[PDB]
Amino acid sequence: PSRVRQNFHPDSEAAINRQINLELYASYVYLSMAYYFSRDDVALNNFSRYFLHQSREETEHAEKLMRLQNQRGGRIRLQDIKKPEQDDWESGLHAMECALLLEKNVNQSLLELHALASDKGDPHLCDFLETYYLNEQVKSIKELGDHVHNLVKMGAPDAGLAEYLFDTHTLG
Amino acid sequence: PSRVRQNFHPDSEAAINRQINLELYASYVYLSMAYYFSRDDVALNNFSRYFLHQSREETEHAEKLMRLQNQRGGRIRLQDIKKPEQDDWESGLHAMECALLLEKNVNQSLLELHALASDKGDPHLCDFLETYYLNEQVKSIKELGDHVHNLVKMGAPDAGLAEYLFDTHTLG
Amino acid sequence: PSRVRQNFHPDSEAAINRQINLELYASYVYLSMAYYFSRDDVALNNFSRYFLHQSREETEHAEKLMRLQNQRGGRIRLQDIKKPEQDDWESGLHAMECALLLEKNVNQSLLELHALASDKGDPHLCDFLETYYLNEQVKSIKELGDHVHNLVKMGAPDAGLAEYLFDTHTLG
Amino acid sequence: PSRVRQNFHPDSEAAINRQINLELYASYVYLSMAYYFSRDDVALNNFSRYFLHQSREETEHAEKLMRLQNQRGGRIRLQDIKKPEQDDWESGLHAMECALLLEKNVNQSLLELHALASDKGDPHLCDFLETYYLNEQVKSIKELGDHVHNLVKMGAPDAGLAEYLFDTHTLG
Ligand SMILES: [Cl-]
Ligand SMILES: [Cl-]
Ligand SMILES: [Cl-]
Ligand SMILES: [Cl-]
Ligand SMILES: [Cl-]
Ligand SMILES: [Cl-]
Ligand SMILES: [Cl-]
Ligand SMILES: [Cl-]
Ligand SMILES: [Cl-]
Ligand SMILES: [Cl-]
Ligand SMILES: [Cl-]
Ligand SMILES: [Cl-]
Ligand SMILES: [Cl-]
Ligand SMILES: [Cl-]
Ligand SMILES: [Cl-]
Ligand SMILES: [Cl-]
Ligand SMILES: [Cl-]
Ligand SMILES: [Cl-]
Ligand SMILES: [Cl-]
Ligand SMILES: [Cl-]
Ligand SMILES: [Cl-]
Ligand SMILES: [Cl-]
Ligand SMILES: [Cl-]
Ligand SMILES: [Cl-]
Ligand SMILES: [Fe+2]
Ligand SMILES: [Fe+2]
Ligand SMILES: [Fe+2]
Ligand SMILES: [Fe+2]
Ligand SMILES: [Fe+2]
Ligand SMILES: [Fe+2]
Ligand SMILES: [Fe+2]
Ligand SMILES: [Fe+2]
Ligand SMILES: [Fe+2]
Ligand SMILES: [Fe+2]
Ligand SMILES: [Fe+2]
Ligand SMILES: [Fe+2]
Ligand SMILES: [Fe+2]
Ligand SMILES: [Fe+2]
Ligand SMILES: [Fe+2]
Ligand SMILES: [Fe+2]
Ligand SMILES: [Fe+2]
Ligand SMILES: [Fe+2]
Ligand SMILES: [Fe+2]
Ligand SMILES: [Fe+2]
Ligand SMILES: [Fe+2]
Ligand SMILES: [Fe+2]
Ligand SMILES: [Fe+2]
Ligand SMILES: [Fe+2]
Ligand SMILES: [Fe+2]
Ligand SMILES: [Fe+2]
Ligand SMILES: [Fe+2]
Ligand SMILES: [Fe+2]
Ligand SMILES: [Mg+2]
Ligand SMILES: [Mg+2]
Ligand SMILES: [Mg+2]
Ligand SMILES: [Mg+2]
Ligand SMILES: [Mg+2]
Ligand SMILES: [Mg+2]
Ligand SMILES: [Mg+2]
Ligand SMILES: [Mg+2]
Ligand SMILES: [Mg+2]
Ligand SMILES: [Mg+2]
Ligand SMILES: [Mg+2]
Ligand SMILES: [Mg+2]
Repeated sequence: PSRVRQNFHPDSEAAINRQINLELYASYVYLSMAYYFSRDDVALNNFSRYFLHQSREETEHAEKLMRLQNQRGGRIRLQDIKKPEQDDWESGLHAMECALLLEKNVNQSLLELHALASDKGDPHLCDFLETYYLNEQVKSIKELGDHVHNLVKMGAPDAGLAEYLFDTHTLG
Repeated sequence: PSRVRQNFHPDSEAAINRQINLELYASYVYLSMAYYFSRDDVALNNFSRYFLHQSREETEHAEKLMRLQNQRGGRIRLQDIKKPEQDDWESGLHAMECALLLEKNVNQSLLELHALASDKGDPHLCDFLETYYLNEQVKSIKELGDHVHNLVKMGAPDAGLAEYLFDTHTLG
Repeated sequence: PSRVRQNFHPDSEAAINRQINLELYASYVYLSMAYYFSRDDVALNNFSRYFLHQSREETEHAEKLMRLQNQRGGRIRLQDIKKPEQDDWESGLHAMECALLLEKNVNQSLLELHALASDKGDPHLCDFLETYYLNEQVKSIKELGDHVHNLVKMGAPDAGLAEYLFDTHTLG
Repeated sequence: PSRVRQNFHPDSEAAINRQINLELYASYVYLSMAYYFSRDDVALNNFSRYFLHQSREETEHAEKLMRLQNQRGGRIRLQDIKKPEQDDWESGLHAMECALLLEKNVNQSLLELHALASDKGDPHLCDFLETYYLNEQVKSIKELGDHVHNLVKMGAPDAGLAEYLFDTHTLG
C-alpha cells in the first residue's frame, strides 16, 4: 500500500471515488442550467449567474475529495461525467426545483458515506464530511427551498412578472 | 488613383459608401426612438437613454467606415439620410422589435460587404469588418432579443407595470 | 427559429456542440493529470499546479463556445464527458507528451470547424475561432513542445533529478 | 472530584496523560534531528530548520492536551521523556523515513484515544481530537511521504547532489 495509508478502508476509498463523480455531475447540471438562463428566449441573467456560481462550487467539492483521496493514500479513479437529464430547464422555478432535488440526492450520498466511514472506524473521514460537506448541503438545500417558496408564491412560471422580479431583486 | 490606393476594388469603395449611409440611417432611427420615449405621454427615461446611446454608437460605426475609405484612398460619397419609418414608435416593446429588425438588416448588409471583400481578395477589408462590425452586430442582436423576450413575457405593452418595471430594472 | 438567428448553419451549430464536449474532455484530462502529480509517490507540486491551470483554461474554452451558441441563437446540447484514457500518468514527461497530443487533436478539431464555417460563409464564426482559439492552440502546443524537449534532454523520466529540477525551475 | 468535571471518564484522563508524554517524546525526536542536520559533517540547514519547526509544533500539541486536561478537571501526570532512538540520524532521507514512522505511530495512538472517547460517550473529547489532531496528522504524514518519495527518486542518500538540492529547493 501507499507509505502514507493508515486506517483507510478500501470501501471508503471506492465510496470517495463515487462521490467525486457525483460532485462533478452536480457541477455539470448547474453549468447546463447557467447557460439555459442566458438563452435569448429566457434571458434571466441573475439566474444564470446564480447557477454558474453553484457549478463552480460543485467543482470545488469534487476537488476537495480528490485531495482527500491523495492525502489518505487512496487512488483517484475517474469515470464518465454523465450529461444532465435536460438541456431545456423550462423555467426559473423548474430549475430551482431540480436543483433542490439534486442537492437532496447529493446529501443522501454524503450521509451514506458518513455511515460507511463510521462503520469503518474512520473518524478523520467522518470529520472531513461534517466539516466541509454536511452543513454546506443543509445551507444549500435551505436556500433552494427559500427560493422555490418565493417563486411559487409569486406565481412563477406563468405569472409574467414573477421570474423577472425574482431575478432582479433576490438573485441580483 | 490616390497615391495610397492598393488592392482596393471600386466595387468595395462603392459598397463602403452605401454602408456609411446605412449606419447613419440606423443612427437616425435610434435618435427618433430616444426622443419618442421622452414624450410626456410615454416618459420611459431609461428606454430614452438606451436608444440615445445606440444612436451615438451607430454614428461611431459610420465614422469608422468614413475613416476606412480615407485610409484606403477611396472617396467618401454621402447621400441623403432617409427619415425613419415612424415618429410614433407605439411602445417600448415595439421599438425593441423594430431595433432588432434594423440590426438584422444592417448585419445582412455587412455580411454582403464581407462576401464582396472576399470575392475581391481584400483581406484588410475582411479583417476590418470582422474586427469592428460582425461581432458587435451579433452582440447587439442578442441583447435586443433578450430585451424583446423579457418584455413579451412581462406582458408588454398592455400590462400596465411591464414597460415601467423593465425601464427601471433592466435599462436603469 | 430563434429571433436572433442569422447566417448560422445547423451544421455549424452541431459542430459547436461537439467542440464544447471536446473542450470539457480536455479540461477533465488536465484535472486528472493535476491530481496525479499530487500523489504521495509522485509529489511534483508545480506539475500539479501547471495542469490544474490548464484544466481551468479548457473549461473557459468550453464556456466561450457555450456563450457563442447562445449569442448566435443555437441550442446547447451537452453530452457525457468521457473519462481520461489513464488515471496513472506515469511521469512528468509522459503527461507532457499526452498533453501535447491532446492539444494537437483539439487543434485539428478547431481547424475542421473553421473549414466548415468557411464553407458555410460564416465570417463571424471564422473570426471567433481565429480570435480566441487558433493562436491559443499554437501557443499551447509550442509551450508543451518546449517542455517535452527540456524534459527529454534532462533525462526524464529515469534520471532521478530531471523531473524534480524541471518542476522547481521551469514550472515554479 | 473537580467542581468542573463532567462526563470525563478516568480512563480518558489517563489516556490523555499518555498522549501528552508521546507528543513531548515526538518533540524531542525532532529536536534531536534538527541538531543532527547542523553538524559540521552534515550541514543541511533547511533540514535542520524543518525538523526544529516540527519539534516546536509537537510541544504545541502536548500543551493543548495539557490545557484540555485542566479544562475538563483531570489532573496532569507527567512522566520521563525518553531519549530518541538515535543521535546520529544517518541522512536526510533516513530522518524523513523515521519521522514518517513516528507520525504514523502518534496517529495510531490518537485513533485509539478517539475510539476510547467514543466508547465512553465523550463527544467533547472526540471533537477535540478531530478538530486539532487527526487532520493535522494526516497532513503531516502526507507531507513526509511526499518528501520521502522525492528524496528516494533523486537518489538520496548516496547521490551526492540529492540531499543538497532537496534542502535548497524544497525545504528552503
Ligand atoms: Cl489502511
Ligand atoms: Cl466510466
Ligand atoms: Cl459511467
Ligand atoms: Cl470512528
Ligand atoms: Cl428566497
Ligand atoms: Cl411553497
Ligand atoms: Cl487599387
Ligand atoms: Cl441622395
Ligand atoms: Cl437618396
Ligand atoms: Cl482575401
Ligand atoms: Cl433583457
Ligand atoms: Cl419570447
Ligand atoms: Cl440562420
Ligand atoms: Cl452522451
Ligand atoms: Cl457520449
Ligand atoms: Cl465567410
Ligand atoms: Cl520549457
Ligand atoms: Cl527533443
Ligand atoms: Cl466525570
Ligand atoms: Cl516516569
Ligand atoms: Cl517512564
Ligand atoms: Cl459520543
Ligand atoms: Cl516533497
Ligand atoms: Cl517512492
Ligand atoms: Fe452555493
Ligand atoms: Fe460561493
Ligand atoms: Fe456538492
Ligand atoms: Fe446516457
Ligand atoms: Fe450541492
Ligand atoms: Fe462524531
Ligand atoms: Fe467537528
Ligand atoms: Fe452549496
Ligand atoms: Fe449598443
Ligand atoms: Fe456603448
Ligand atoms: Fe451599426
Ligand atoms: Fe421619403
Ligand atoms: Fe446597430
Ligand atoms: Fe450595437
Ligand atoms: Fe424594484
Ligand atoms: Fe495554457
Ligand atoms: Fe492562463
Ligand atoms: Fe481548449
Ligand atoms: Fe468508456
Ligand atoms: Fe488546450
Ligand atoms: Fe492553452
Ligand atoms: Fe536551483
Ligand atoms: Fe508540521
Ligand atoms: Fe507550523
Ligand atoms: Fe503531535
Ligand atoms: Fe532508556
Ligand atoms: Fe507529529
Ligand atoms: Fe504536523
Ligand atoms: Mg519504505
Ligand atoms: Mg454515481
Ligand atoms: Mg450572463
Ligand atoms: Mg507621385
Ligand atoms: Mg442604402
Ligand atoms: Mg431623458
Ligand atoms: Mg416576433
Ligand atoms: Mg467528440
Ligand atoms: Mg498542490
Ligand atoms: Mg462547592
Ligand atoms: Mg507512551
Ligand atoms: Mg541552522
